[PDB]
Parts: sequence; structure tokens; C-alpha cells
Amino acid sequence: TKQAPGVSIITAEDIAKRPPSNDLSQIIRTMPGVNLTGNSSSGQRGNNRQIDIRGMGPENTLILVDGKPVSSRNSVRYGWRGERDSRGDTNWVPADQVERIEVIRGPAAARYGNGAAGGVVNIITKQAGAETHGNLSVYSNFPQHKAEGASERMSFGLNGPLTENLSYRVYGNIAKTDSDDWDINAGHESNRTGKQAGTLPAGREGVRNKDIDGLLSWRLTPEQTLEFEAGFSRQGNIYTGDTQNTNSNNYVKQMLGHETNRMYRETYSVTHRGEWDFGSSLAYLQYEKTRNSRINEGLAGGTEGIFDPNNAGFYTATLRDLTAHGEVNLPLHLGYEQTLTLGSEWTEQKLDDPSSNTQNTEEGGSIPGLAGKNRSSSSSARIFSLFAEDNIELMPGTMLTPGLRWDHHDIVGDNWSPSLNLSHALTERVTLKAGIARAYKAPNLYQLNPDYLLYSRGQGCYGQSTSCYLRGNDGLKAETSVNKELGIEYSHDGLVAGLTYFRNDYKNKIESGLSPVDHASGGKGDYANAAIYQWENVPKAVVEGLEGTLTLPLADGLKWSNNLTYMLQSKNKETGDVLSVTPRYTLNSMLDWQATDDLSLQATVTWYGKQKPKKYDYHGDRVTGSANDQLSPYAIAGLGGTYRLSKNLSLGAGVDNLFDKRLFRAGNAQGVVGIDGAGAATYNEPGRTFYTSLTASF
Ligand SMILES: [Fe+3]
Repeated sequence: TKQAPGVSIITAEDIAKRPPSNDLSQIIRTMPGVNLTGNSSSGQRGNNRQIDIRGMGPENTLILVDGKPVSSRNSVRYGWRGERDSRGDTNWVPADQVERIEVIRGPAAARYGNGAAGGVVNIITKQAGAETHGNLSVYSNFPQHKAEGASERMSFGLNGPLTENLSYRVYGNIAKTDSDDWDINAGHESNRTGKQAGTLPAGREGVRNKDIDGLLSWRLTPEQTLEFEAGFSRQGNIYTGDTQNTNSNNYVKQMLGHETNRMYRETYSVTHRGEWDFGSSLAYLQYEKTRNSRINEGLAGGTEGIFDPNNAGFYTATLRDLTAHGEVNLPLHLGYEQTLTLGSEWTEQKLDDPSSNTQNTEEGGSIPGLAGKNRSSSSSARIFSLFAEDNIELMPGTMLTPGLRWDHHDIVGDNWSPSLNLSHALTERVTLKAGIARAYKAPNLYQLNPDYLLYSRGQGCYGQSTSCYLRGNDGLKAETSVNKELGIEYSHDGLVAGLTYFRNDYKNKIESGLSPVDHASGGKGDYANAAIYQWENVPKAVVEGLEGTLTLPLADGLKWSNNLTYMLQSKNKETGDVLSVTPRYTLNSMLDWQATDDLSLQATVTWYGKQKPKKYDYHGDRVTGSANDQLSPYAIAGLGGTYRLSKNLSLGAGVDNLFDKRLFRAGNAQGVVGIDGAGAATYNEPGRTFYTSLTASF
């Protein structure tokens, strides 16, 4: 089945039948335990939502492609409020070239090591066969309201042998998602007075995609395969006014409709796969080079994450990410039928950022230890990792799975991530599952680099109105989480019913500090001698909720599926504020009618529960007025079909958001001077949208 406790598979069939516009996030997010959320309560860049597992935030969601980590978003400046001006890392593989997606949440994901505290999404691509196969895929959508960005997507796939032991697979994609009109939020905006009069919170960023992958699979022996692949992707945005704080200047307006960031993402990977009597071997080298070219932005206060007119033009941040992976697997007939997996891992992140480390100390006074001018462009970290997993069978149907992961981070120090997963046949129809693991987060190179410096005159300073600096902290402890999960599932003859409880106890979540640890010396006027805060480790936080699935076969022809998220708690236990803002619940329902041999018809509904904004502002003070505004529960319905003309040719068509339920980004969550808060109204919900699709394949 497509749901067990902790885990979800999305198939190619699934992707086919509920096509995403462009980014996979759209379909990935319908899994139990998954939200589409920011990393923080700020609401900053809040139309740039990413995949969240169990309310742990997107930085704790590890994206793999064919088991190889995607780190590209680490090339984007990590801001005061724990957001990046990033669209996330799910738009690198084109929808129609995906074989399947694995979503692994909580204690079952901790093994994957660094940044699987939320969970792991593994995007798996279609591979070459025995014969040569190919495909050509087209999708085009059509919003009812012209404001809203339409999407167009053309991908090709082409696979097979060339020798009896050589195979290849290639794909290409071209896609475009029109940005929402600059003014789509007009009249829904938060109340904006004085200087900040006129200003608009922005709709969805557009994106242009170009993805090209090649693989060779070289099988030199019966029991030896060697794979080479290179990947080339490019995303360039279409700007529609977005800024950290929703303020404007002239440069902003100049760029409306223009490309203001481009990511180039290049991957080369060597993968050797081994299978003999004693068991199975797998090891790879990936080199990921991300170039993040974007218009220079301010780093101070309300100037944080707006285009800086003083210093106009592009800079380029460079991420070199190097990953090497080894495992063997050993069956052991030891009384207990069991299987044993041994592994090393090595990673290096090199970050060059020419712009992030260029906040100066003129207005706030200088900081002992930190040069005010031409501070290093370099951060790096290496993690070395050992692990073993034992997959024990105690008695046919029971499985006990203990594992130890050990990580050496070359700055933060040693981590021990132990794990244990039980699954238990209570009946041939019922399985009880329980898991407790300590998952791992290495601080990001922004949080960790004491040359990385943000400044506020006071509007963004915790526990005061005076000027303050926020500084990187190479002393930081890693984030750990003890993810508990207890679940039950009935599964028999396409009747599936499951309910999981999850609680993640969240130690040393890394966040902008609350207390000053120093005061700067000198500078200008009332701003002189600013406070120094660091990135610190909040001692305790908790998330808590429920995952449900129910699948009823109404007839042979007819399948009713449901996935449930219910978010019980999300508490920073220090401040008492929320971690993420997610909907109180999420119910997805598909009806799948196999209405003929050839035709198949789909109805969908999503219910989103209430959404509540953060309680406290940047000061730690209780928010007031429209900063408290919540989002009411609402639903989104869809009808679609796939009508299959032949073995060679299939067509799709349907409607997202049948009833044109629309929402509009009013701004960020809290008030600043001149810009009333928007509470939970931080994102744009798209309206009615027709779509059509075409797949030719052999
Ligand atoms: Fe300010």
C-alpha cells in the first residue's frame, strides 16, 4: 500500500493523476504528516513555502534525488527570522520524469542523519529498462483570474541499452510558472501609512526551469554495476515585488517582471552497486555546485532583504557540496533471521557569499573580534559519519530495528543519534508500530559564522527598543530531536485504516537570541553602543500531532482514499510562541473511478483547518490589532481525468479549486512602523484553474 505508519509512497500513477503545476511540493504536501509552511512565524517570504514534516520546519526536511542529498537552498542567505528567499529544493526534478517519491517521517528517518529531524523526501527518477523506452510530457494550466500565474511544462525521457552491459537514461525539461501580477494582493493588503503608504505584500514569484540529466549504468560483472550521471538545472525567477518586510523602493519597481535571482545547479555523481552471496554493497560520490546569482540586498532592519539601491547589480553566492556514501548489507542466520547494514558517510559544504558578511559597524559601533570591512566570504563544515542498522525478525511478522549513527562535525563536535523501530503483526490484518530516535541538525553555515552580522536600530531587537547586532556563533550545539511515534494500521484487500500519534521533543533548536551577550563600542548618536545577540540554542521545544489514513474500496471500479494531519502542539518552550504556523488539520480525499478500461476519473477535496499567527513580536511583546487575525478553515475541491487513447498516447484534463476559494497575502505576521501585521494571512491561495496534459511514450 501507499501508506504505512511513518511512511508514504507517491507513485508515477499518482503524479500522473493529480499533476503538479511545476514544483513537486504541490503533490508531496498531501501525504500524512506533511505541511507546506515557512521555517518561522515571521511570515517573511511567506509565498515561498516549502515541505514541512510534522511541524519541524523545512530546514529539517532532507530532499534526496535517487538517494543523493540536495543542498542548493543552503546557498541562499538565512535571515534573522530563520527564512531564506528560497523556493525550496523540490523543483529540481521535473514531475513527469519521476518514478516515485518516498516520504519517511520521524524515527524511521533519523538514520538518514543530518537534517532528517522532520523527515526525508526521496525523489526517484525513472530508469532504463531491458529494452529502450522513451516519453514526452506536456502540461498547461489556465487560471480563471488573470492576476494569477499560469504554468507550462514540457519534459522528455529516453532510456535503454547500447551494449549488453551498457545502459543510458536521459531527460530534459523546460517549464515556466508566470509570476502573480504585482497588484494581486491590492485591497487585501494590511493597513499601510506614512512612508510605507502604497506598499504591497507580493504574490507568488514565477520561475523558469531548464533541467538536463544524463546517466550511464556500466555493469562490468555479473555482480557489479557502476553508474555515472551529470545534472544541469537553471531556475530564474520572475520578480513580483516580494521583500522581507513588504516595504518598497524604486529598484523593486524597476524589476517587476524581471529576473532578479538565478540558481544554476550542477551535479556529477559516481555510484557503484554490488550484489554477491554475502549480501549487497552501495557507495557514491556526488559533487553539487550551486551558483545563486541575485541582486544585492540590505542586511539591516527593514532594509534586510530588499534590493539595496546604493550597491545595485548582481552578486553570486557559490555552494560546493561534496557527498560520499558507503554501505554493505549482511544477512545473518544467527538463530534470529536478521539483516545488518554498515556505513560511512562524508560531506563537505563550501559556501562563498560575497554579500552576506558585509554589514558594517559604523552606526552601531564596532564588535571586538569582528572586522567591520572586507570580512571573509568563506564558511565550510565537514561531517564524518559511521552507522550500523540491525533489522531483526524475532518471530515471523515482528521486526525490531536498532541502529546507531555517529557524526563528527568539524566545528560543533561529536553527535550520537541512536534509533529503534518496532513493527508488530497483532493479526494478519493489523500491525502496531512504535519508534523512538534522536535525529540530528548541524547548524547552517549562516548561523555558525561569527562574520555573519545583521543589524536593527531596535524594531527587531528582543527585549528592548535600542539598536542591536545579531551574530553567528561557532560555539553552537547541534539541534537534536527525540522523535517518538506510536501507530496502528488495519490492511486487508485494499481496505486500509491507520492512525499514528507523533511527539518530537526538540532540544537546542537554533534561533536568533533573546539576551544580549555583549554591547558594541562607538558609532552614531542614539544608535551607538548597540547590543550584541548571537544565534543561540533554545533549550526545549515540542511538536505533537496525529497522522491518519483511510482507504475504502467502494466497488472494483472505485477507490476512496483519505490522508489526515492533525497538529496538536508546536511550542518554543522558552518563549511559549509557536515554531511553525501550520493548519490545525489537513484532510485530503481522493475518489478514483476506473470508469472504463481506458478512462479514469478523479475527484479531490482538501480541508485546511484554522491557522493562528505568532503571539509575540520581535521584541517579545504581545502583538495587537490585525497581527492577531487568523485564517478560517476552508476547502479546495478538484475534478480531473486521464483518457488513454492508446498504449502510446494518454490525455489528462481537470480543474483545481472548483469553487474558486481564494486567499491573498496581506503582509507579514506582526506590525512594524507604517505596516500593520497580517497575522496568518501570509500566502496567496490560487483560484479556479483548468489544466490539460498529454503523455506520448513507448
Ligand atoms: Fe528598524
